[PDB]
Formats: sequence, structure tokens, C-alpha cells
Amino acid sequence: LGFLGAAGSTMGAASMTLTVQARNLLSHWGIKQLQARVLAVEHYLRDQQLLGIWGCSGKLICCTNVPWNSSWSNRNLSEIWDNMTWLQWDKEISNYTQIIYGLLEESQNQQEKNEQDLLA
Amino acid sequence: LGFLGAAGSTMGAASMTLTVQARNLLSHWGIKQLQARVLAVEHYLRDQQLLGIWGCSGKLICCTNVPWNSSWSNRNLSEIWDNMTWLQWDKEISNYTQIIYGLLEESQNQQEKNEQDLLA
Amino acid sequence: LGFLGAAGSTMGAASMTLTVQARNLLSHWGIKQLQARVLAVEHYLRDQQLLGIWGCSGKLICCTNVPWNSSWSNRNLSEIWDNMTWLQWDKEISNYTQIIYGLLEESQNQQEKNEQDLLA
Amino acid sequence: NLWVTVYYGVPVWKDAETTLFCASDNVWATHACVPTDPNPQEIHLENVTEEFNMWKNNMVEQMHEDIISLWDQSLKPCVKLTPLCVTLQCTNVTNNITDDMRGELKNCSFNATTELRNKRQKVYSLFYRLDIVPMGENSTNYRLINCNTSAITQACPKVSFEPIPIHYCAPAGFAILKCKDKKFNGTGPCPSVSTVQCTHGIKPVVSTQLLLNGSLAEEEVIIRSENITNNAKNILVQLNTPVQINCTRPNNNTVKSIRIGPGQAFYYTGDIIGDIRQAHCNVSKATWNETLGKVVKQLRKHFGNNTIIRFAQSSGGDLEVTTHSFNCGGEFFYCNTSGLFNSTWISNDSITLPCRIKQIINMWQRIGQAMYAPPIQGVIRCVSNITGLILTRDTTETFRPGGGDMRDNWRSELYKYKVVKIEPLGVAPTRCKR
Amino acid sequence: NTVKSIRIGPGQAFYYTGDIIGDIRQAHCNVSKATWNETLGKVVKQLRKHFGN
Amino acid sequence: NITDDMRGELKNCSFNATTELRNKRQKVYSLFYRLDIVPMGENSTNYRLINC
Ligand SMILES: *[C@@H]1O[C@H](CO)[C@@H](O[C@@H]2O[C@H](CO)[C@@H](O[C@@H]3O[C@H](CO)[C@@H](O)[C@H](O[C@H]4O[C@H](CO)[C@@H](O)[C@H](O)[C@@H]4O)[C@@H]3O)[C@H](O)[C@H]2NC(C)=O)[C@H](O)[C@H]1NC(C)=O
Ligand SMILES: *[C@@H]1O[C@H](CO)[C@@H](O[C@@H]2O[C@H](CO)[C@@H](O)[C@H](O)[C@H]2NC(C)=O)[C@H](O)[C@H]1NC(C)=O
Ligand SMILES: *[C@@H]1O[C@H](CO)[C@@H](O[C@@H]2O[C@H](CO)[C@@H](O)[C@H](O)[C@H]2NC(C)=O)[C@H](O)[C@H]1NC(C)=O
Ligand SMILES: *[C@@H]1O[C@H](CO)[C@@H](O[C@@H]2O[C@H](CO)[C@@H](O)[C@H](O)[C@H]2NC(C)=O)[C@H](O)[C@H]1NC(C)=O
Ligand SMILES: *[C@@H]1O[C@H](CO)[C@@H](O[C@@H]2O[C@H](CO)[C@@H](O)[C@H](O)[C@H]2NC(C)=O)[C@H](O)[C@H]1NC(C)=O
Ligand SMILES: *[C@@H]1O[C@H](CO[C@@H]2O[C@@H](C)[C@@H](O)[C@@H](O)[C@@H]2O)[C@@H](O)[C@H](O)[C@H]1NC(C)=O
Ligand SMILES: *[C@@H]1O[C@H](CO[C@@H]2O[C@@H](C)[C@@H](O)[C@@H](O)[C@@H]2O)[C@@H](O)[C@H](O)[C@H]1NC(C)=O
Ligand SMILES: *[C@@H]1O[C@H](CO[C@@H]2O[C@@H](C)[C@@H](O)[C@@H](O)[C@@H]2O)[C@@H](O)[C@H](O)[C@H]1NC(C)=O
Ligand SMILES: *[C@@H]1O[C@H](CO[C@@H]2O[C@@H](C)[C@@H](O)[C@@H](O)[C@@H]2O)[C@@H](O)[C@H](O)[C@H]1NC(C)=O
Ligand SMILES: *[C@@H]1O[C@H](CO[C@@H]2O[C@@H](C)[C@@H](O)[C@@H](O)[C@@H]2O)[C@@H](O)[C@H](O)[C@H]1NC(C)=O
Ligand SMILES: *[C@@H]1O[C@H](CO[C@@H]2O[C@@H](C)[C@@H](O)[C@@H](O)[C@@H]2O)[C@@H](O)[C@H](O)[C@H]1NC(C)=O
Ligand SMILES: *[C@@H]1O[C@H](CO)[C@@H](O)[C@H](O)[C@H]1NC(C)=O
Ligand SMILES: *[C@@H]1O[C@H](CO)[C@@H](O)[C@H](O)[C@H]1NC(C)=O
Ligand SMILES: *[C@@H]1O[C@H](CO)[C@@H](O)[C@H](O)[C@H]1NC(C)=O
Ligand SMILES: *[C@@H]1O[C@H](CO)[C@@H](O)[C@H](O)[C@H]1NC(C)=O
Ligand SMILES: *[C@@H]1O[C@H](CO)[C@@H](O)[C@H](O)[C@H]1NC(C)=O
Ligand SMILES: *[C@@H]1O[C@H](CO)[C@@H](O)[C@H](O)[C@H]1NC(C)=O
Ligand SMILES: *[C@@H]1O[C@H](CO)[C@@H](O)[C@H](O)[C@H]1NC(C)=O
Ligand SMILES: *[C@@H]1O[C@H](CO)[C@@H](O)[C@H](O)[C@H]1NC(C)=O
Ligand SMILES: *[C@@H]1O[C@H](CO)[C@@H](O)[C@H](O)[C@H]1NC(C)=O
Ligand SMILES: *[C@@H]1O[C@H](CO)[C@@H](O)[C@H](O)[C@H]1NC(C)=O
Ligand SMILES: *[C@@H]1O[C@H](CO)[C@@H](O)[C@H](O)[C@H]1NC(C)=O
Ligand SMILES: *[C@@H]1O[C@H](CO)[C@@H](O)[C@H](O)[C@H]1NC(C)=O
Ligand SMILES: *[C@@H]1O[C@H](CO)[C@@H](O)[C@H](O)[C@H]1NC(C)=O
Ligand SMILES: *[C@@H]1O[C@H](CO)[C@@H](O)[C@H](O)[C@H]1NC(C)=O
Ligand SMILES: *[C@@H]1O[C@H](CO)[C@@H](O)[C@H](O)[C@H]1NC(C)=O
Ligand SMILES: *[C@@H]1O[C@H](CO)[C@@H](O)[C@H](O)[C@H]1NC(C)=O
Ligand SMILES: *[C@@H]1O[C@H](CO)[C@@H](O)[C@H](O)[C@H]1NC(C)=O
Ligand SMILES: *[C@@H]1O[C@H](CO)[C@@H](O)[C@H](O)[C@H]1NC(C)=O
Ligand SMILES: *[C@@H]1O[C@H](CO)[C@@H](O)[C@H](O)[C@H]1NC(C)=O
Ligand SMILES: *[C@@H]1O[C@H](CO)[C@@H](O)[C@H](O)[C@H]1NC(C)=O
Ligand SMILES: *[C@@H]1O[C@H](CO)[C@@H](O)[C@H](O)[C@H]1NC(C)=O
Ligand SMILES: *[C@@H]1O[C@H](CO)[C@@H](O)[C@H](O)[C@H]1NC(C)=O
Ligand SMILES: *[C@@H]1O[C@H](CO)[C@@H](O)[C@H](O)[C@H]1NC(C)=O
Repeated sequence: LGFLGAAGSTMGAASMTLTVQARNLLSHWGIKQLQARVLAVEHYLRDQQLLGIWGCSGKLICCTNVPWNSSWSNRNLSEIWDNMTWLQWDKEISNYTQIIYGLLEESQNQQEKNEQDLLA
Repeated sequence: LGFLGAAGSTMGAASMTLTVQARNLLSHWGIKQLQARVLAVEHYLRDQQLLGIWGCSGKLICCTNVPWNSSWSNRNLSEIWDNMTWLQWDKEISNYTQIIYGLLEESQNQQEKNEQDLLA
Repeated sequence: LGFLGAAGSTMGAASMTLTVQARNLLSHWGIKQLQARVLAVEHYLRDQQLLGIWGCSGKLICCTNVPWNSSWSNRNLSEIWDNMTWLQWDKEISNYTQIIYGLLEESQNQQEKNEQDLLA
Repeated sequence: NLWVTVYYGVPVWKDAETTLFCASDNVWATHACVPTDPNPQEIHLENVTEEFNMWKNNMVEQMHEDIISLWDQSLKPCVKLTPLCVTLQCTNVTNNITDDMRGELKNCSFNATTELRNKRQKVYSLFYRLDIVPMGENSTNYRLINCNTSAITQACPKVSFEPIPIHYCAPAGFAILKCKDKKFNGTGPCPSVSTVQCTHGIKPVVSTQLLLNGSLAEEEVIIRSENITNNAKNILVQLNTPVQINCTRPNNNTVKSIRIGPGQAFYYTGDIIGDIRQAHCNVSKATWNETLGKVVKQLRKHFGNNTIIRFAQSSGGDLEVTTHSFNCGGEFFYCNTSGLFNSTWISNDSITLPCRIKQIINMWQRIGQAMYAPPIQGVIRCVSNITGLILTRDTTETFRPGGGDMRDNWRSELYKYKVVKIEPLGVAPTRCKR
Repeated sequence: NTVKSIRIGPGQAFYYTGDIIGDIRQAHCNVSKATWNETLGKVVKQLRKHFGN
Repeated sequence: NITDDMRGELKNCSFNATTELRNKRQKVYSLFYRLDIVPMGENSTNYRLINC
């Protein structure tokens, strides 16, 4: 029930503890510790900015409009959400990550301009 | 009308100055000042993270789906929102705050999963 | 197409590179560099706080309910979006800015109270 | 059919190198330590298998820097013994000296500075021979060993060198993973890993070839080396039982002091009460023989089984690496372990180790610093646990004591910990779409 | 120059010129004459655009 | 053998330097540029380093 307790569990189980980990991201001698705190803050903010760019601000689970190319991972749902741990999944889409992030950004920009053109 | 000007007023009045206080939360000799700034930032981010977790991100007034068990405070809307100041209210539901925060977190997690299983 | 690449283009074109600039806002000897990092973070957070206050949290383009008093700039749309560059626009309406920001804040406060009084 | 869904707060991590913050309860546990050790929570990760590695763990390096730095800071307010770098005329000690003490001590007189610039005083003191160097070959004229190189700083007598445990805690965004496999040899997959908030307290004990007061193996002697077939690597042997060692400096010293300047006091041994005897340490003989037998049985699992394992004394180098160095009650001992490693193993007695004492030491493997340890009044006795050995390797294999590098002592405690960064953001396909 | 050194303190070495081997000559720098004369002519040509022609 | 242009530019100076031992001094002979020393008294070879 604690931090990373679900790390060895399947993705479909681990997705239920997202708030457990999210809350553990925030909190001359002493300079290097101060630098570490500042950098931890910058890291945190970059992840939040990125969720904002993709239109996922404010939520732990964000559905998008980008489809999954089978060439990234051709596994089915009962082989990704029942037979794999997030650690093993991360080391399978690791070299298709930037592709996905780029697509998510493009999808959100198209959605924002289209919504504005609909509010007229 | 300025920062904390409404502190001595009733909750039903003070609730209209939320932006006044929100805008005053941000901004070896000299090291202690950097340490203070970093900690002020971490504090700020933790408040924002909770609003994120509870689904209140981006707003100063947020309604929820958690009910008010009368065992926390059995006062009626009149007494709370037209007599008590926020300082007095906070000192009443001080013991029963962690409970409320835990309930808000659980409610949002239930809401996120249901919503996903409806856009499927 | 890089950072500030669109600075010399017209507003109607430059608006398509908002993510290019957003992603470049984040990332005794060494103290001055820590001060710079901390201040860059505080600057970033103040802008994000302000978007939150106005009800524009999480998005790069936000439409509001505040109308354009023509006294600020009586130029038409074909003169603002087809010819002027964001740098020239900023110079033109720079001293009527802190009026616009005040109006945006007031509009959102009214918007929040009306939605709570409706969710009743 | 499937769409990308973004998840945040995902229990995933990657190896990372960051700065850890110390938490404790006089050089160690300085004011620079978040006063906690609360209840460092341990959250067994169950079905996780993580590629642990010592001999890469950067925590070793951070601790090394920290300790060296804390040590140097403790000397910043202390007296510099530079007015004392003068010709010291020396003779033999007028006492009852045993054979093992010949000559070991010298009675040295010199002209010292004092509080007023136009005043001077004659001072004499007792020095160990290892702290002074003859000037002009065979002559009564001698100089302190470190006056041709760096200036010596007197340690402040109010500050105790006794090791104080320091816990190392992760900064937010990071976690420390602990390997609980009782048979873990320092590398490779660890089938039982838990997440901890902060490490246990580690005592920064400074010793060479015999590791003192460390952690014991849970079940069996564990032999850990970066590459067992590489003679350039050291072997750390963790014992599953302690061996008790009893050390003494059996001479009742009288400590005197002088002012060498305005608020600057120098401490020295004035005289010795009673006979002059050699410092020494006792190790139970049977216990030690059983301990080596266990080590041999485990070495034979890496080396041939029908083999011969021989132990021998360190072959060479300076006193810092040929002996067992340690701090006993504030004095610095250099004990001869040839009595412990003198046997061949083929397919209520005790061992006494002679010990030398020095007052002028360098501590870390550095050239530009030197420290004077004030002598301590009275008679010193300390008891400690041998918890591991540092060995090097030459049919028949021969092993000798090593331990010149301090990083290895710290590796014997930090080998079970790894630092990772949490990477909470990621994606996966689902049947859901906006 | 032959450089010699002494200790003046506890690990503190001082360096100095011990002796000079051979004759003593003045230090100096060479600038090509034609190159330098052309260089100033260009500078003058440009100065005349700010000053009288 | 000094070129005319260098006459008076260098001086050969003998001094008492400190040593490793606080109570001892050593005689040192070194070559200084005239620009780094100043005279002290006139009609005398007593010179001192410029910035003391
Ligand atoms: C391995 O662990 C053992 C067990 O902890 C350790 O032995 C301990 O050593 C310390 C330091 O020598 C002993 O502490 C002293 O105890 C006496 C007895 O009353 C006190 O009088 C001493 O106080 C004087 O000295 C202090 C400075 O050190 C001053 O601050 C004080 O004012 C006094 O002048 C001091 O407290 C301790 O008793 C032993 N423990 C046992 C069980 O013998 C051993 O040293 C460790 N091994 C290594 C290599 O570190
Ligand atoms: C070290 O030498 C000093 C003399 O330089 C010895 O001190 C003298 O001892 C005699 C005999 O007890 C006394 O009468 C003198 O008054 C002492 N002189 C001083 C200055 O104290 C000292 O005993 C010698 N110590 C050792 C260990 O040999
Ligand atoms: C300390 O200084 C004293 C003088 O105050 C030295 O005493 C000299 O000793 C030598 C050796 O016999 C004599 O020849 C001198 O005549 C003594 N000086 C005087 C004026 O009495 C003493 O040796 C010095 N000690 C050291 C080695 O530092
Ligand atoms: C270490 O071992 C030695 C023996 O080698 C012990 O020395 C004896 O100590 C008693 C007093 O307790 C004396 O009466 C004996 O005469 C000593 N023996 C010899 C041969 O001299 C010593 O006490 C032991 N303890 C330690 C180091 O703590
Ligand atoms: C520890 O003590 C032993 C004696 O037991 C010393 O060993 C002797 O060293 C010399 C010089 O190399 C050899 O010629 C002798 O043959 C050795 N004796 C034995 C019995 O082997 C050893 O050097 C001492 N070590 C230290 C660090 O002091
Ligand atoms: C999917 O993507 C293909 C292009 O991607 C190629 O393969 C991936 C794994 C990466 O290595 C990438 O660099 C390569 O360029 C396209 O052929 C294909 O049409 C795409 N399919 C869909 C459904 O769009
Ligand atoms: C998902 O796929 C499962 C296993 O199928 C086999 O192994 C994988 C790794 C591929 O090599 C695939 O071509 C093989 O056929 C099935 O057992 C499982 O039933 C499938 N699940 C669903 C619901 O499609
Ligand atoms: C309401 O509270 C009832 C009493 O239980 C507890 O004590 C009070 C003072 C609060 O601290 C509360 O949070 C504790 O649970 C419960 O028996 C009852 O089930 C609660 N009802 C609801 C709506 O949860
Ligand atoms: C609200 O209640 C007032 C009396 O308050 C009583 O005591 C407090 C502490 C609470 O326990 C409250 O529930 C009790 O009723 C009335 O005087 C007042 O008229 C009521 N106002 C209404 C009807 O909203
Ligand atoms: C539009 O603006 C008119 C003039 O505004 C005045 O001058 C500007 C620069 C500001 O200083 C503003 O505060 C001044 O009032 C107003 O008279 C008129 O009411 C405004 N109309 C609207 C739509 O509010
Ligand atoms: C837009 O305006 C162009 C000329 O602008 C004139 O001056 C500016 C400052 C404004 O006052 C504007 O309203 C004036 O008309 C015209 O050439 C152009 O035709 C106009 N286009 C449209 C769409 O009205
Ligand atoms: C580990 O796997 C077992 C099944 O072998 C399962 O019962 C247990 O819940 C799993 N633990 C975690 C943390 O997922
Ligand atoms: C993965 O899960 C599917 C559905 O439960 C199952 O049919 C398949 O055999 C599993 N494969 C394994 C055991 O990795
Ligand atoms: C990309 O990642 C996949 C899964 O980890 C791996 O099989 C493949 O070899 C990787 N390719 C490269 C270029 O490393
Ligand atoms: C303070 O109390 C008086 C009544 O005594 C009330 O009229 C006034 O509005 C209150 N002040 C504030 C800031 O609410
Ligand atoms: C203030 O308290 C009194 C007594 O409980 C109550 O009658 C009144 O309704 C409360 N607030 C107002 C002014 O509505
Ligand atoms: C809250 O807890 C404190 C300490 O137990 C107690 O004194 C106080 O009365 C409690 N207040 C409420 C509202 O229950
Ligand atoms: C610069 O101006 C020219 C017209 O003179 C236009 O064609 C070009 O697209 C403009 N450059 C950018 C970056 O907009
Ligand atoms: C202004 O906009 C018009 C219409 O797009 C265009 O034809 C003209 O070239 C633009 N002029 C400038 C200065 O960009
Ligand atoms: C304010 O801006 C307008 C338009 O740019 C300009 O005409 C006016 O002079 C400015 N006033 C000030 C305060 O400079
Ligand atoms: C002083 O001690 C040394 C070393 O033990 C010895 O060689 C020398 O003969 C002794 N001198 C006197 C005078 O006792
Ligand atoms: C000091 O003297 C010793 C004599 O054994 C010599 O080995 C060492 O190098 C000398 N140190 C310096 C800095 O000259
Ligand atoms: C430690 O154990 C691992 C088990 O995978 C083995 O590969 C490695 O060679 C062993 N190392 C030593 C020094 O025994
Ligand atoms: C150990 O050293 C030998 C030297 O011959 C080398 O061949 C071997 O690869 C090394 N082992 C490892 C794990 O690097
Ligand atoms: C160490 O001292 C204890 C008493 O404190 C004694 O029982 C033990 O036998 C001694 N051990 C050795 C090796 O001398
Ligand atoms: C040490 O072990 C060997 C081999 O078992 C044995 O022959 C010898 O007698 C033992 N010595 C002691 C003191 O126990
Ligand atoms: C090595 O000897 C042990 C007994 O000490 C035995 O159990 C093991 O099987 C032997 N291994 C080989 C390869 O002979
Ligand atoms: C090793 O033991 C033998 C007796 O078996 C003894 O003669 C020899 O001196 C000892 N060597 C050392 C260094 O103690
Ligand atoms: C040392 O001798 C003095 C004087 O007789 C005595 O008071 C003191 O207790 C002795 N100390 C020890 C450790 O024997
Ligand atoms: C040696 O280990 C035993 C068993 O853990 C412990 O009780 C004892 O205190 C330890 N000795 C020292 C000096 O720490
Ligand atoms: C500098 O030296 C080079 C030879 O290295 C020579 O060719 C060049 O002409 C010299 N320049 C001057 C200004 O003397
Ligand atoms: C420099 O230029 C001037 C003007 O052209 C000319 O009279 C003079 O002779 C030149 N000098 C040299 C060295 O070329
Ligand atoms: C200055 O002289 C140049 C020729 O060297 C000529 O081209 C230029 O026009 C003149 N300018 C004026 C202002 O006379
Ligand atoms: C020494 O040099 C000076 C110039 O600095 C000169 O005037 C003087 O005559 C020279 N004396 C001798 C003896 O060479």
C-alpha cells in the first residue's frame, strides 16, 4: 500500500496507486543540497508542463486522440495490462517514446485551434 | 480590501477575496534567503498538487462529491457562512482535516476510472 | 521553426509555434547561478498562477468573456493578424495591459460564483 | 483500435546519481545533519528483481567526500603547530624500558615560542621515534617528521574522534533500494529488494586491513570482489561472526601543556609513570583459527577445491598499509598482523599483536596535510569487533592483508544500497479515446 | 634562464632566476613593416569618414 | 656581457630567506629586474622588493 509497493505488480493493478507515487515527488556545505532541491523542482515542472502541452493538465489518467502504431508494441491488452509490470513495459517502448510525445503535442495543437474556430 | 483584509470578516464575505490572497503567495550570508525561496516554492507546489489530485486544479472554488458527515461539524449553513470567520472555522475542523483530504483523494480516483470506462 | 524563429512573422502565423517557445522556458561561486535558477522558476510560476486566476489553466490559447474596448487598439483583424508581428503588437498595447489583466480576473470571479450557484 | 493513454504517478525508476542528505541524532554528526532518524520506513517491493552493483555505487564517493570534508572542518579553529618546527635536541628516556621499546621513545628539548614576542621558554617532551627524523645523520639534532612538508595542525582536545553513525536519506524524487538477499555477493540481480526512505546509520570507522565494528553476514562468510581472477582487485571478506580484539597502551602518561602564543596551547606528554611497555592487541587464538577456516572454505568455491590456500603478512609499503591502523581511545595505533596471517591450509591461548603509536598522522592518502593528535592522560584500553578482512592475492594461492584505500571500508556497508530516480510519466495503449 | 628554487617554509617553494647562460640581450617584438604601413593606411581611410576628408 | 640597451636593467641580489625550520635562515642569490626593486637610502646597495 506504500510508495512503489505496486512496482512488482501488473500494469492493470499499478494504475490504481498513481496518487501514492505522485505525492512522493514533492518533499560550502549545503550548496549541493540546495542545488538538488532546485533541480528536483525543475524536473517536476517540466513533467507538468509537458502534460499541459498534451492537454492532460490536472489529471492522472489522460486519454488522447493519438492511435497506437502496432510497430511500437504489437502486444494485445491481456499481454500488456495482465502479463507485464510497468518496469518491463517502460523498457519496451523506451526507443519509441519521443515519437509518441511528438504526436501527442501535434494532436493537442490541432485540437486547440479547432476548438477556438468553433467558439466563433 | 488588500491582503488578509477580509480576515476579520465572515466566511460568506471573505470567500470573495480569494484572488487577493492567492496573488501574494509567490514573490554564508545570502544562502538563507535562497533556502527560504526554495521552500516557499515547494510549499506552493504541494498545495497545487493536492488540488490536482482532488480534481480542483485551475480553480479557486471547487465543489466535490464528498458529503459532510455531521460528526465533523454539525453547524448549519447560516452559522458557518454568515457568523464564523475563516480563522474560527479552521480552528474547529482542525482535527478532522486529514480525514477530509483522504476522502477527497479517493473520490477523485473513483471518478477518473469511471470516466475512462465511459469514453471506451 | 526553432525558438523565436517566428518572431519576424505575422501574428496569425506565429500563433502556431506556441509550444516552441513554451518548451524553452524550463531548462561564493555558483550562488548567482542558483539565484538565476530560482528566479526563473518563480517567474514561470507567476505566469502559470495568473493563467489559473483567469480560468486559462492548462491551455496555450484561451478565449474569455472580456470584450475589446476599441480605445485600447482600434485596428481591425486583417491589420492585426495579417500584418503586425507580436513584437509590434506588444509595443502598441503595452500601457493598456494592466487594465486588461484586471478585467480578466474580475470576469473569472463572477464566472466561478455563477457555476457554484448553478451546481446547487 | 487502441489509443495512447498517458499515465502519471507510474511506479517506474531509472538508475541515477544525485546528492544524498545526511540525518543523525564530534567531527561526525555535525550541525550539518537534519536531526531525525524518525522510523525509516521499509516497503518490501515483492516481485521486483533489480541489477544491484557495488564497485560503481556513487554513494561510496559521496560519503568519502563528506567524511574527508567533515574531518577537515573540525580542524579549522585549532592551533597550528608551526612555531614548534625547530631543531629538537634529543636523548634516551630515563626509565625502565623493555627490549621491544628500544630508543622507541625520545626525550627531546627545544626552545618554544610563548605569549610575548620577546620571551621564550625551554620545553621538553616525550616523542615517539616514528614522529621525528634525525637531522645530520647520527646526531642529537632532530626535526618533527612533517616540517619539511605541510604544517601540522593540533587537533582540538575537546573534540572526540569516536565514530558517530550517519544515516543517508534520499531527496524527493529519489528512492533508495535495499538488497535483502542474505547471500548477495555485491553484484547482479537481487531477488528481494525493498524501498527505504533512508539507510541505516553507518559508523564511519577508519581502519585498514581488519575492518572494525561493521555489519556481520547473516549466515555465512561472504567473499566479495570486483573480479576474483584479477590480482589488482581487493577482496572484502564479511564475517558471519565477530572476532573480539582487546587493544591497550599500558603506560600511565602525564600530559602537560604550554602556551606557544596568545590563546594557543600545546599539549604533550610530560612523563611516564611506571615501566615502559609496548602497546599491543589480543585476538583469541582458537576463535581466529575457526574464522580463517571458514574463510578458506569459501575461497575454495572460487579457486580450485583440491587446493592450497596460504596466508601471509603484507609484503611492503609504508606503515599505513603494512599494519593495522586504527583509533583506540583517541590514540593512533599501527599493529603488526603477521601473527594473524601465518598459516597454510591444505585440502585459552591468544595471539598478541605488537603495536606502534604515532602522534603525527596524515589520515587520508594526502600529502599537503598533517595532524598532531594530543596525547591522552592515563592508560588506554578499547575493545572492538573484527567484522571483516581486506585481502589481496599474489598451484597454491596466497592471500595477504590489504586495505590501503578507504573507499573499500565504506563499500562493505553500502553494498546493499542503490539510488534510483523516479520517472512517474509514461504511456500505454488502451481502448479509450477523446 | 636557469631557474632555481628554495624552500622558504613547510612545503613552500620559491622560484627565481638563478643565472643567465650566455650574453644578455633585450626582449623585443617584430612587426612586418609593409604590413603595418598598409594597416594604418586603411585605418586612416576610415577615420576620414568621421573627421574631415 | 650586456648589450648597451640592458645596462642597469638587471641587478644581482643577495638576501636572507626563511627556511623549513623557524629558527634558521639561508643565504640566497637571485637575479631581479630593476623594475621590481627600489633603493633604500641612496649611495647604498640596500634595495627592497617593490611591493613590500
Ligand atoms: C568499537 O565499538 C566499541 C563500543 O562502542 C568502542 O569502545 C568505546 O570507546 C569509547 C572511546 O574510547 C569509550 O568511551 C569512554 O568511556 C569512558 C568510561 O567512562 C569515559 O570516561 C570516556 O570519557 C572521557 O573521554 C571523552 C572523549 O572521548 C570526553 O568527552 C569525556 O569528557 C571524558 O574525558 C569515554 O566516554 C567507551 O566506553 C568504549 N565502550 C566499551 C564497551 O568499551 C570502540 O572504540 C570501537 N572501535 C573503534 C576502532 O572505534
Ligand atoms: C628529560 O630531560 C629533562 C632535563 O632536560 C629531565 O628533567 C630533570 O630531571 C631531574 C631529575 O629528576 C630534575 O632534578 C630536574 O629539575 C628536571 N629538569 C626539568 C627542566 O624538569 C627529565 O626527567 C627527562 N625525562 C625523561 C623521561 O627522560
Ligand atoms: C635553547 O636555547 C638555549 C639558550 O637559551 C641553548 O643553550 C645553549 O646551549 C649550547 C650547547 O651547550 C651552549 O653552547 C650555549 O652557550 C647555550 N646558550 C646559552 C647562551 O646559554 C639551548 O641549547 C637551546 N636548545 C635548543 C637545542 O633549541
Ligand atoms: C593480552 O595478553 C597478555 C599475555 O600475552 C596479557 O598479559 C598479562 O597481564 C596480567 C595482568 O592482567 C599480568 O599479571 C601477566 O604477567 C601478563 N602476561 C605476560 C606474559 O606478561 C594481557 O593482560 C592481555 N590483555 C589485553 C591486551 O587486554
Ligand atoms: C611484523 O613482525 C615480523 C616478525 O615476526 C617481521 O618479519 C621479519 O621481517 C624481516 C625484514 O623483511 C625479515 O628478514 C624476517 O625474516 C621476518 N621475520 C619472520 C618471522 O618472517 C615483519 O617485518 C613485521 N611487520 C611490520 C609491518 O612491522
Ligand atoms: C507507423 O509507423 C511507420 C513509421 O515508423 C517506422 O517504424 C517505427 C517503429 C520507427 O522505427 C520509425 O522511426 C519508423 O519510421 C509507418 O510505416 C506506418 O505507416 C505507421 N502506421 C500507422 C498506423 O500510421
Ligand atoms: C494475446 O496473445 C497471447 C499469446 O499469443 C502468442 O504470444 C505472443 C507473444 C505473440 O508471439 C503471438 O503472435 C502468439 O500467438 C494469447 O495467449 C492471448 O489469448 C491473446 N489475447 C487476446 C485477448 O488477444
Ligand atoms: C461519520 O462519522 C462517524 C463516526 O466515526 C468517526 O469519528 C468522527 C468524529 C469523525 O472523525 C469520522 O471521520 C470518524 O469516522 C462514522 O461512524 C460514520 O460512519 C461516518 N459516516 C460517514 C458519512 O462516513
Ligand atoms: C442554525 O442553528 C442555530 C442554533 O444552532 C444550534 O447549535 C449549533 C452549534 C449547531 O449544532 C446547530 O445545528 C444547532 O441548531 C439556530 O439558531 C439558527 O436559526 C439555525 N439556522 C438555520 C435554520 O439555518
Ligand atoms: C472604454 O474606455 C473608455 C475610456 O477609458 C479610459 O481610458 C483608458 C485608457 C483607461 O484609463 C480607462 O480606465 C479609462 O476609463 C471608457 O470611458 C469606457 O467606459 C470603456 N468602455 C468599456 C467597454 O468599458
Ligand atoms: C482594415 O483597415 C484598413 C485600414 O485601417 C484603417 O485604420 C485602422 C487604424 C483602423 O481604424 C481601421 O478600422 C481603418 O479602416 C483597411 O484598408 C482595410 O480595408 C480594413 N479591412 C477590413 C476587413 O475592414
Ligand atoms: C506477486 O505475484 C503473486 C503471484 O505469484 C501475487 O499473488 C502477488 O500479489 C504479487 N505481488 C505484487 C506486489 O504484485
Ligand atoms: C498473457 O495473458 C493472456 C490472457 O490472460 C494469456 O492467455 C497468456 O497465456 C499470458 N501469457 C503469459 C503467461 O505471459
Ligand atoms: C529498441 O527497444 C527494443 C525494446 O527494448 C529493443 O528490442 C530494440 O533492440 C531497441 N533498439 C535499439 C536501436 O536499441
Ligand atoms: C467588523 O464588525 C462590524 C460589526 O461590529 C461590521 O459592521 C464590519 O463590517 C466588520 N468588519 C469586517 C471587515 O467584516
Ligand atoms: C448566526 O448565529 C445565530 C445563532 O446560532 C443564527 O441564528 C444565525 O442564523 C447565524 N447567522 C446568520 C446571521 O445567518
Ligand atoms: C481536537 O483535539 C484536541 C486534542 O485532543 C482537543 O483538545 C480538541 O478538543 C479537539 N477538538 C475537537 C473539535 O474535537
Ligand atoms: C519576411 O517578409 C517576407 C516579405 O517581405 C515574407 O514573404 C516572409 O515569409 C517573412 N518571414 C517570416 C518568417 O514570416
Ligand atoms: C499585409 O497583409 C496582406 C494580406 O495578407 C499582405 O498582402 C501584405 O503583403 C502584408 N504586408 C506586410 C507588410 O506584411
Ligand atoms: C501608451 O501607449 C500608446 C500607444 O502605444 C502611446 O501612444 C502613449 O504615448 C503611451 N503612453 C505612455 C505612458 O507612454
Ligand atoms: C640510546 O638508544 C639507542 C637505540 O636503542 C641505542 O643504540 C644507544 O646506544 C642509546 N644511547 C645511550 C646513551 O643509552
Ligand atoms: C622530507 O625528508 C624525507 C627524508 O626521509 C624525504 O623522504 C621527503 O621527500 C622530504 N620531504 C620534502 C617535501 O622534501
Ligand atoms: C557474484 O554472483 C553473480 C551471480 O549472477 C556472478 O555472475 C558473479 O560472477 C559473482 N561475482 C563474484 C566476485 O563472486
Ligand atoms: C577479469 O580479468 C581477466 C584478466 O585476464 C579478464 O579477461 C576478464 O574479462 C575480467 N572479468 C570481468 C568481469 O571483467
Ligand atoms: C577481552 O576482555 C574481556 C573482558 O572485558 C575478556 O572476557 C575477553 O576474554 C578478552 N579477550 C581477549 C581476546 O583478550
Ligand atoms: C586450526 O585448523 C587446523 C585445520 O583444521 C588444525 O589442524 C589446527 O590444529 C587448528 N588450530 C587451532 C588453534 O585450533
Ligand atoms: C567442493 O568441496 C565441497 C565440500 O567442502 C563439496 O560439497 C563440493 O561438491 C565440491 N565441489 C566440487 C566441484 O568438487
Ligand atoms: C610462522 O610460524 C612458524 C612456526 O610454524 C614460526 O617459526 C615463524 O616465525 C612464524 N612467522 C611469523 C611471521 O610469525
Ligand atoms: C597515574 O598515576 C597517578 C599518580 O600516582 C594516579 O593518580 C593515576 O590514577 C594513575 N592512572 C592510571 C591509569 O593508573
Ligand atoms: C560484538 O558483537 C556482539 C553481537 O552482535 C555485540 O553484542 C557486541 O556489543 C559487539 N561488540 C562491540 C565492541 O561492538
Ligand atoms: C615570425 O616567424 C615566422 C617563422 O616561424 C616567419 O615566417 C615570420 O615572417 C615571422 N614574422 C615576423 C613579423 O617577424
Ligand atoms: C607608407 O604609406 C605612405 C603613403 O602611401 C608612403 O609615402 C610611405 O612610403 C609608406 N611606407 C612604407 C614603409 O611602405
Ligand atoms: C571623401 O573622399 C572620397 C575619396 O577618397 C570620396 O569618394 C568621398 O565622396 C568624399 N566625401 C566627402 C563628403 O567629400
Ligand atoms: C652599475 O650600473 C649603473 C646603472 O644602473 C651605472 O651607473 C654604474 O656606473 C655601474 N657600476 C659599475 C661598477 O659597473
